[PDB]
Amino acid sequence: MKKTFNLVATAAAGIEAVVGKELRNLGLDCQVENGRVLFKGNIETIAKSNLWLRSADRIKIVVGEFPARTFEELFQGVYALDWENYLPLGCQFPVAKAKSVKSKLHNEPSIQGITKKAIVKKLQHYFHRPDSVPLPENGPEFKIEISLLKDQARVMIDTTGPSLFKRGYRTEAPIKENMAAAIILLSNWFPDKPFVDPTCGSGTFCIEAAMIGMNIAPGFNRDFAFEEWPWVDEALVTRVRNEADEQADYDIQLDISGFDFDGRMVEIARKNAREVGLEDVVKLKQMRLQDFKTNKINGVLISNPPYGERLLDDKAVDILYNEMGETFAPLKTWSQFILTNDTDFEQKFGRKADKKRKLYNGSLKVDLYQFYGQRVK
Ligand SMILES: Nc1ncnc2c1ncn2[C@@H]1O[C@H](CSCC[C@H](N)C(=O)O)[C@@H](O)[C@H]1O
Repeated sequence: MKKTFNLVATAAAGIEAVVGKELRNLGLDCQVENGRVLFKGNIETIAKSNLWLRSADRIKIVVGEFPARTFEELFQGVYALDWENYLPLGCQFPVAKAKSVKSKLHNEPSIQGITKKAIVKKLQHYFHRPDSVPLPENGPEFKIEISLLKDQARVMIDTTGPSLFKRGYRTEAPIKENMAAAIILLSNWFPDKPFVDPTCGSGTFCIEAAMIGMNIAPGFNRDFAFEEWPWVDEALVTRVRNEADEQADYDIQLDISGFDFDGRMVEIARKNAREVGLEDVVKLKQMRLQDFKTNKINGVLISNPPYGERLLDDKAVDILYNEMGETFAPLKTWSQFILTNDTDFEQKFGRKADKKRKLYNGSLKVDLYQFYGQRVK
């Protein structure tokens, strides 16, 4: 079976670089592209990368790439790949759904069906079985994906399963977990600094900051597809999980608070915090952000406030942003990080940003406004 893998971590536009940095911290060279970061590794790499990456979406094996303008070229291309190095006899290997962009092969159901038929044939042939009798599929799942871009096909295996943002703590339009993590990793927060989310919604920022502060692995309370693969060493998975549990630091004292003026959200956030066992670590309450005051210095504030041109009328959004500036103005020593689609945020907030980074929250373009705190001399 396959020992060296070509791998991709998929990531939302604007945070590929955060995924790159995370991979480098795991000891991995990588190539950052649009929506994806390429790397290589062994099976232990697959485990560690699923377990540890806070900002990526999925980890996938690239089985192979080839040109395909006709369905016969597609069939032969897929047939030619070394499925025998990945798929044991009797395993399930569903394909897809498929994707095609700017390609003569445009019918996604047909791409999906042809791909499945070619793999079946390759395995029937490799396992010396008659090619006219269906293979048994009682085994573990290997999820197959195929994608066509300008008549170039790419065939992958999903090692992850449910997307990585599903850490397992979400009980209830939350920002995605891996995105909130990416924004924390782009911030200048460190465990010894107070952290506040003044528009906390379902508690995502607070919870991701806690896990980072205690060095709890993103995937600590969840499973991954590759773990069910028969040829993956039980002893390896156990060792990788053990090392991770050991690297955690449940002792660190953190100061993490979040609040929201909607009681329904606070109720959701408390349940979510409790789901990861952080109920005594994250401080959550119902409060208007306009009432926030602190005498603590050198904190980090991170907020994903109501966006403009959506649920809230312009006049109210502008007032909200005006009041945020008024409220946060006295936090001279704190860094502040604000995510919104409002390109006039700065004027409304009343302060010019020290840095801006363009991100995507789903399909929606949003900018991260970064305001750095200053120590008083
Ligand atoms: N004046 C105010 N004070 C505190 N929170 C407010 C507020 N006005 C709106 N909010 C809250 O700001 C949030 C913006 S949506 C943020 C959702 C969050 N990032 C998540 O992942 O769950 C909403 O939950 C809304 O109730």
